[PDB]
Amino acid sequence: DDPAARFQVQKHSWDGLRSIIHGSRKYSGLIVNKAPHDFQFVQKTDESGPHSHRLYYLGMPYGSRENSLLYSEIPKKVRKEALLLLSWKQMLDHFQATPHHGVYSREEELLRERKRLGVFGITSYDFHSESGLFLFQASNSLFHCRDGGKNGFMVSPMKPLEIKTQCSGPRMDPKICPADPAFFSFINNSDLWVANIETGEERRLTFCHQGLSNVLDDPKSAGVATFVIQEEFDRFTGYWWCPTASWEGSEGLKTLRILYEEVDESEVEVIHVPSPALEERKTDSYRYPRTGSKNPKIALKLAEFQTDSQGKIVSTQEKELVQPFSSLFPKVEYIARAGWTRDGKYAWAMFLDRPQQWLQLVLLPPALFIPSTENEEQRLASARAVPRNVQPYVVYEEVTNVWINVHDIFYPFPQSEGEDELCFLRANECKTGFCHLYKVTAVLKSQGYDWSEPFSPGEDEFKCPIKEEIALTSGEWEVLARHGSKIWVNEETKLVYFQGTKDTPLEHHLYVVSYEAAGEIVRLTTPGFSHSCSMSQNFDMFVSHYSSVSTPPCVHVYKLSGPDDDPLHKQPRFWASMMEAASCPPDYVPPEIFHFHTRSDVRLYGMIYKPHALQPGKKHPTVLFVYGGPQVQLVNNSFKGIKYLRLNTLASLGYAVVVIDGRGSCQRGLRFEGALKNQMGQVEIEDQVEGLQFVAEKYGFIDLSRVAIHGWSYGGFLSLMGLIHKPQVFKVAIAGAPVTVWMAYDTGYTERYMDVPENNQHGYEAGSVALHVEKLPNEPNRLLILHGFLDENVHFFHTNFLVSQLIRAGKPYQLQIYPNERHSIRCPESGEHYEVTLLHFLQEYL
Amino acid sequence: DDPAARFQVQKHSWDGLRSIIHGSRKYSGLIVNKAPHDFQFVQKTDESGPHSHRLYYLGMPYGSRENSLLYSEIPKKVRKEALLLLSWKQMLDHFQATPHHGVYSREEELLRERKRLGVFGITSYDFHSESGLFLFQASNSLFHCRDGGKNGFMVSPMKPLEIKTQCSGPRMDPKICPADPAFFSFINNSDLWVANIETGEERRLTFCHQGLSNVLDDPKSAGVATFVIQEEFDRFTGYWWCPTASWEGSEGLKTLRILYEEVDESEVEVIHVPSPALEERKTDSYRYPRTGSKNPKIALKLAEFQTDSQGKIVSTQEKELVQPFSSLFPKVEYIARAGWTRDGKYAWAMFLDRPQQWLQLVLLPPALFIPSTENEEQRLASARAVPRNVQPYVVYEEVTNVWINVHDIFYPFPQSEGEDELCFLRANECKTGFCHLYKVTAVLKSQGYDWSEPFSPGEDEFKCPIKEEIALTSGEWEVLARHGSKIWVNEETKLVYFQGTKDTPLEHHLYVVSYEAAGEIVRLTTPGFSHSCSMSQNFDMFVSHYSSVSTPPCVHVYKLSGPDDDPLHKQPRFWASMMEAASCPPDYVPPEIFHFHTRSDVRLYGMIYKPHALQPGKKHPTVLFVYGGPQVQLVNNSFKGIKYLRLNTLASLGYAVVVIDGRGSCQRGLRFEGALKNQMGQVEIEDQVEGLQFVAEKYGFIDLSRVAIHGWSYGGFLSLMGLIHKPQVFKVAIAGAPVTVWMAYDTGYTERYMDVPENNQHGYEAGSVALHVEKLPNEPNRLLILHGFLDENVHFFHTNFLVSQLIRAGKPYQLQIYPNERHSIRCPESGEHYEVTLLHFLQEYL
Amino acid sequence: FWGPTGPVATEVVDKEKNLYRVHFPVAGSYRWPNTGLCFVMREAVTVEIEFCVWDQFLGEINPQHSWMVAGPLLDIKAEPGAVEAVHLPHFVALQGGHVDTSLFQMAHFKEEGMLLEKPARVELHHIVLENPSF
Amino acid sequence: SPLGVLLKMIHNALRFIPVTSVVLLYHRVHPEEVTFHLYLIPSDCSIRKAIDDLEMKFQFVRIHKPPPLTPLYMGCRYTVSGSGSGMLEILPKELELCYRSPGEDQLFSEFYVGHLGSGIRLQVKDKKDETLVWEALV
Ligand SMILES: *[B]([O])([O])[C]1[C][C][C]N1C(=O)[C]([N])[C]([C])[C]
Ligand SMILES: *[B]([O])([O])[C]1[C][C][C]N1C(=O)[C]([N])[C]([C])[C]
Repeated sequence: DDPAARFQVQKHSWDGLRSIIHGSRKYSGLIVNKAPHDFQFVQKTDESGPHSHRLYYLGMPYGSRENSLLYSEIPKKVRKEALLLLSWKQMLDHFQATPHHGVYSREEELLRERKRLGVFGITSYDFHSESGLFLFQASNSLFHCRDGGKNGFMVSPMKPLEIKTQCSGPRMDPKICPADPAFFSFINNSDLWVANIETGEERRLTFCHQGLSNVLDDPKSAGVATFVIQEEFDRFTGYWWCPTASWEGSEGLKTLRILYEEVDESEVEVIHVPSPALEERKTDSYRYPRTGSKNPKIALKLAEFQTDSQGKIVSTQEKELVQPFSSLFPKVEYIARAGWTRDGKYAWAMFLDRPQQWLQLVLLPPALFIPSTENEEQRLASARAVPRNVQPYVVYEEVTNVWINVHDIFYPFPQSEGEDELCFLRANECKTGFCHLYKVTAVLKSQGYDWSEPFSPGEDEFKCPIKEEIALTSGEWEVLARHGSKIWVNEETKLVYFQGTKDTPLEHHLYVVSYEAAGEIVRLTTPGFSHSCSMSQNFDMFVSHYSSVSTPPCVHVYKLSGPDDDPLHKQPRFWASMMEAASCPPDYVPPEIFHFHTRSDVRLYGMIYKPHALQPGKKHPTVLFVYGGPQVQLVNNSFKGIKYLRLNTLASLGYAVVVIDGRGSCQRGLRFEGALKNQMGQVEIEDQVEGLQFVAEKYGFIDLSRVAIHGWSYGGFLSLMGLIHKPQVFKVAIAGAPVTVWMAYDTGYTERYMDVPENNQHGYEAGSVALHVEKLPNEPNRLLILHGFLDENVHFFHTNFLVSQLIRAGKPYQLQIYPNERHSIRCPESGEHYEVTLLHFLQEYL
Repeated sequence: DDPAARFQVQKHSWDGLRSIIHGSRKYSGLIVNKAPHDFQFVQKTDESGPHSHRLYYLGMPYGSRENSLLYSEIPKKVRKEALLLLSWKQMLDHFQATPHHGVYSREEELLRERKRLGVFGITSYDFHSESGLFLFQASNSLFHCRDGGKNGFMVSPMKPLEIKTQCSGPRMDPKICPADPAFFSFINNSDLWVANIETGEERRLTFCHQGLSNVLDDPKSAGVATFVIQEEFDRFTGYWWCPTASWEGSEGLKTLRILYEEVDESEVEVIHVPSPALEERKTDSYRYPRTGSKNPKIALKLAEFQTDSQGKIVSTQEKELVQPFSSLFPKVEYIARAGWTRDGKYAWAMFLDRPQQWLQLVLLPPALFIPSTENEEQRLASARAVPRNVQPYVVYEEVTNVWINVHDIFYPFPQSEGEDELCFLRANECKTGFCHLYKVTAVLKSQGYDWSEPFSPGEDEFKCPIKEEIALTSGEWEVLARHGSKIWVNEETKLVYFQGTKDTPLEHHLYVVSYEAAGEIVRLTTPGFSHSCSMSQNFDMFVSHYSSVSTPPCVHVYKLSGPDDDPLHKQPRFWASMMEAASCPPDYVPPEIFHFHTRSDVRLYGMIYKPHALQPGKKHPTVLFVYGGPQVQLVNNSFKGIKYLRLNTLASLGYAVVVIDGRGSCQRGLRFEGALKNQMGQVEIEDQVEGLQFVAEKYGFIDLSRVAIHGWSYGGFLSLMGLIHKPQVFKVAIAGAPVTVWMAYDTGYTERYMDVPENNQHGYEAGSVALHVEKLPNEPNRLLILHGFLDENVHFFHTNFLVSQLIRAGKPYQLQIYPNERHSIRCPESGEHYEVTLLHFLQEYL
Repeated sequence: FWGPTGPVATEVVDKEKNLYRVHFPVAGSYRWPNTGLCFVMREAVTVEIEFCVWDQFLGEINPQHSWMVAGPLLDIKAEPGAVEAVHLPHFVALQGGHVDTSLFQMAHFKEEGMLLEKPARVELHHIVLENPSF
Repeated sequence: SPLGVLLKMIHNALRFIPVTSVVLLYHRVHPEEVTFHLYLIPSDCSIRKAIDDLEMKFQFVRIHKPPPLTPLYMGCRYTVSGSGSGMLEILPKELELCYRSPGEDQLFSEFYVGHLGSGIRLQVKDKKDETLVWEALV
């Protein structure tokens, strides 16, 4: 251990460190442009015009700091040997779609926190193809515009028409009625509303909410996805339009259904979290279901109404299942996803049990929903009225000994070929261990139910027998289904375009396969990069927003082209470019990807940022950045500069930065992710230590006496796990936002991975870092706790209880608060402080 | 600078520092004794026995770890040349009067936090002398006992009789009815109740609280002193028994009045502060009147009832003033104090205005209070029924250009002679600048009021003319009146015994004077110490719990003795001793008191703890401990070891500890205290800097390059003022619980000293450290912010807003949280951690 | 241009919109000395030039930092196909190092957006193209 | 479309590619004192005509002074100095050569000179390594 061959980081003053962090972000405004996404291809059908399509998307042109609706013009033929990069024309007339200083309503701020929307303005919009309707949320109001429906394709921008309201409060979750483009719907004060663009007439549809006081006293909401669904099950809406319109044939009235989820979150614990306006010194109530404690009591419901040909909501009607939801579907804790089949015949839904090891798809035909009234004899009356044939058909039932990941891919096909036998495309990770597509043909044969009396379901009650379940993909790789990935199914060519990890887990590639013959899968994206793709509805061209470890993200428009007789082998030729790779930050050295094997012989991947201007011989101090928990993959072939600029800053000061994807990470299958079940915290840190020890042996510049562990959310929890079970390895531990007590965390995440505490008490206690504070160092300058004070996800309680137990065990700590930051540090000033605090802490104490 | 003539403190490991801090308090079982207090002398008059009196008191012999009722036996004659020390016998039968692990209920824990009761068990009792009834609060119940009324003087301990309840909730604030010992009264769920010891029958008296929800929706309380009154005006009850009983002469019924205060805290801002049970993650609402914002709307009310001779509460009646309180007494923001004259004729009350520069005493005769009804004709009916002559007499009206300190000294005499005047004693600081006693004779001549019709008072409406205002004391020293000091008025000898600072501001001495002929002030306590005294009701002997800077605290019993013809010169002879001045440890070196003059020529006092084992020549680093704000006096001749053991620990490690009483402190008069008026932070730090400089010249061991400023409460606010306007003086600043924003602090304390944010905005902004964060050091390790997370006094918001503005101004900070601690660190583990953190921070960064 | 016929001074139709026109009577041309731009053709025809400004056009394209402006962005309206070479004033880098000639890419704007055609060859202060100069 | 020329600097490395750029100054003859405006700008006639019509509106005129003898790096910080620097009030310490569009006003160094003078030294200097690139004697 020669002390002259151990790299000393240059001790900068605090203002120096600020100068360095600021100097990082001089060129980082140009690196991240919040590039084109949310794409909608529209044809022009002219046969004499210049542009073949119009691409609609969200994007940040150079004049504004804000995300807005734009379009590009995709031509009929490009020239050879010329790179054509499209101009981003503005749809809207350069107005301000964000309130003052980036503030929002409480529902908007919460929804942006669940969606991780760091960018301001028009973040989510809705589009209806034929009428060409753009319904969006701008400022604190709703807006719309249209582009080439019965109208035409504009060239200068048109200002967006404002939709006024009589309702007091913000309007969440706007969706255009597919069946009637004049109609749309939104959430207002935890109730489903419906409106009409042409007449301006609004109309409430559910009446479970009253706006009395805080959520402790008025607990029923409707069409809203609650916290645990939003945060864990990645659903941000709880109402689904029917895509087709039924006609009752009374006089002329056109019915229009909506499936929505009623939730009675009365029996769920309320927690108070500090509000953003610190001066007011008030809190917000939050219906936060702890592990063990009760989740909201859910139910599916039909909100129908009918309309005159002039387009006025004459009638309305709440409808409910003939028996309760809890009784028709016992052991159904969460509605993961729901929607409708395209023809409108059945409303589908993915159910889940409280362990989250039992998922099942169910079809709910609208005649299964009778109306609702308080008089139980009218209820029996329409219970007699419901057709004995009609029932729910459990089409698919995934069961597993590990856990269900919610895969949103369900693509039921048209059923007019012999009108039973539902055919769908279901992603199934539980079968082989890897998320793979299947074509599944179930058999909907009605058993005949006396729906007036109440019966109890059996364990295989409504479960349909399967005709066949052909596997369209198989292997040691997965189909991307979570995180808003999706499949695009051309039913004319019978092909399904999906994204996957087939070449490598480090690169998301667009693949295509046939659902009729499960032949060779064909890759459409270039290898050596990772791609986020989006197909045209006519499937003749797609966009891919792609990147690599070295190159930043670009957004290229490729065009599937070839003989129509063989659609699988249509060659994607580069047509045009949307966004190009922005030139790197100065002094930015990309990380090196590596892999290695664990002593149990499982392949783990990792990154390293080398210390800039390396002198071999010198053993540099090493910051092991980490997350390690599920649903995330840090190490992959894709540009890190955006989210991990600090890792490069560390490298530029001379820190080795190592990042390891331990066991339990996403996109390496279920058995891999499954390693951390009921022993969370125990295997991940062992994989990170082994990754350090491998990189230490492989590369010669890691001083093991100087190792820092650092990460946020799950990363701070592991950083604390590192400092507990490996103090001899980890010199310091900068724990940001840590989960110190699993018993305090929500059901959706923890129960999936750690089980109910009553069952896995050994592993709840073993992996709650707050409970093992006695094993933290008695010496100081080894532990820095960071926490955003308004964190409504990993509540401040976690850091507070940690500091409590550190005090009680007589252990030092440093601590940093971010009073205006929730979970991700969003404010640039606060992020600059966070990073200068990180550099100082490492400078002095590593 | 000399390169090695600057003392370096030995860098101890964290566990070493814990060993030192733990080693400090190993003798705190003896010297932190909770010295006995709340003394009640009772005669025996047996004419054959050995003991002349029995002294009843609270005390903690550490046979059990809780404070309990005890007694001593005062003999008829002690022996000369023998230190007689009384054994502390137990009244109660050794039960634990505190719950497990020192827990408490909801509002009793807050009442202990207002009263600063750091000790457990029985911290307050009520005594009725003729009956001998002792009424006290134990863990979860009310108790009583009696000693030698119709029954006998006990010798063995008797178990305490339990008072059962039908009420659900704790029974706060017990008081025995003076007129009838069978009756007592208490607060239950912010409402006045009344009971009877012999029969057990209870009975509610007010009905302004209904317990619907939290305090945000049920806002009226009765007989409770609210936060700002509790915290700032040092009143912990809002109901006062009448000392005499009137007899209406219907049949036999004995009326018993109570004056109580209704408070309508509906229009006052609610703030949420985290609850003690951090796991449950809910807050508590607090009716916290911000500075600028509205205080509770107050009113005085008479709750009467009558009783049969067997002792049953037959009737009851709420009564209210003939005009509203707000209309009869405009500009009356706060009821500082209230009560009744001893004979029972009038109920007195101290009123106060929103600037708190206008105090006035008022007498409220019970006929001024009509009953209350919703019927405005019954109201007019008894408004006609009220005698036209009777009204309220404003006897005394203190007005000042600085501020009113509430002095609870107002002794009214019997009015049997003449009946058309009132003679009282009154503490008055506003006349000369120093709190001095006066005998004041006002003239209660009725103007004749038509109480059915309304009117507005003028500025001198009910103000009586004064017959005379003789000053019984005068000088550059004051009579102790705040902080629960009091006068004892022997009406047979015409003497008034008071405490004061007449010899020196550093020593509380017991003085006596005649109120008839104010001749000379006779001191009764020994000089060279500071004394807390308490007289017998028979004025023949007192207790003094006294101490000095060097000697530990003792508790001696003195006896007034001499010729009866001249009672003023009765010589105090030491009779017996209860508790003695313990072993001052060789680890503990007492501080040296000094004084000096400022460049403006005002004498400031200060202490210094010298660095242990001093080597002259060496310049040691210096911790300037501070408070500096009003109502406190750190520097005086009295034992500091108990509350300031950490200052000696610092000294024993080698830190110079300097403590200075800057301008604006208590017990040096109004002009001295008023130095920092409308400008807090601007004058105090200047006095501390000048004192530190004075100390450096006077003593040769202070390294000015290494100065730490450390304080709690107001002390942390000054530590931040030191680091803002004097960074070149103060190297570091350990700010504990600081007031970073005056605009957020309560009315009672801030408005008194700073007028309001609207009028004095320049001075609110100038002395709010969170608005001057840009002037804090850009370098790190100079500022450590400490805060108890549940602080209901100086809320966590203050530290949060400071950290917010540090982040926004790009300034470092260290931070320490005490999650289970409020304003002060009550827990010993948390105090041990806190002290260790202080030693480490000074060790490394000073 | 100041070619074989001497100075054919450009007539200015509007100073504020920076439009120019020439009629150049003989074959070839010589560089106009304001910056050195030169277009050569065989025969006497009218042509107008606009000196377009990037700021509206590079507001459309977002990594406008990723391309450095070398010159004036001139638009030409002559008849198509009768122009045979256009020379645009490239700022000199071949005198220094680390700047490649296979690298260079030509900005040909349209209503469709930016077309990055490859220039034919680079001179010391010039890029030359072929006949289809639009 | 519009035709033109632009150079793309290679993505991986920031080459700091040199430009033909020319710095120019403007005089006042008429008013009570004389202000120089040093335009450190790329050598493009469109940029030249933009500064031309702005200074014609501002009643400044340029005098032909010699340009730099060698190409100089775009984007690098350039201190501006001279013989009169410190007795005459140069406005910025550092200037920037980086390109801006002709529509907006170009970044400049203002230099109040007082008397017009027979001949005056000016200086611009590379902050990377302090090598001379330019000098002009009025
Ligand atoms: B953190 O990792 O962001 C936190 C602690 C455990 C999971 N979690 C979450 O915020 C989310 N519930 C998941 C989906 C990452
Ligand atoms: B602290 O100094 O204890 C705090 C801040 C200002 C006043 N204060 C108080 O706790 C109390 N309100 C006074 C009575 C000391």
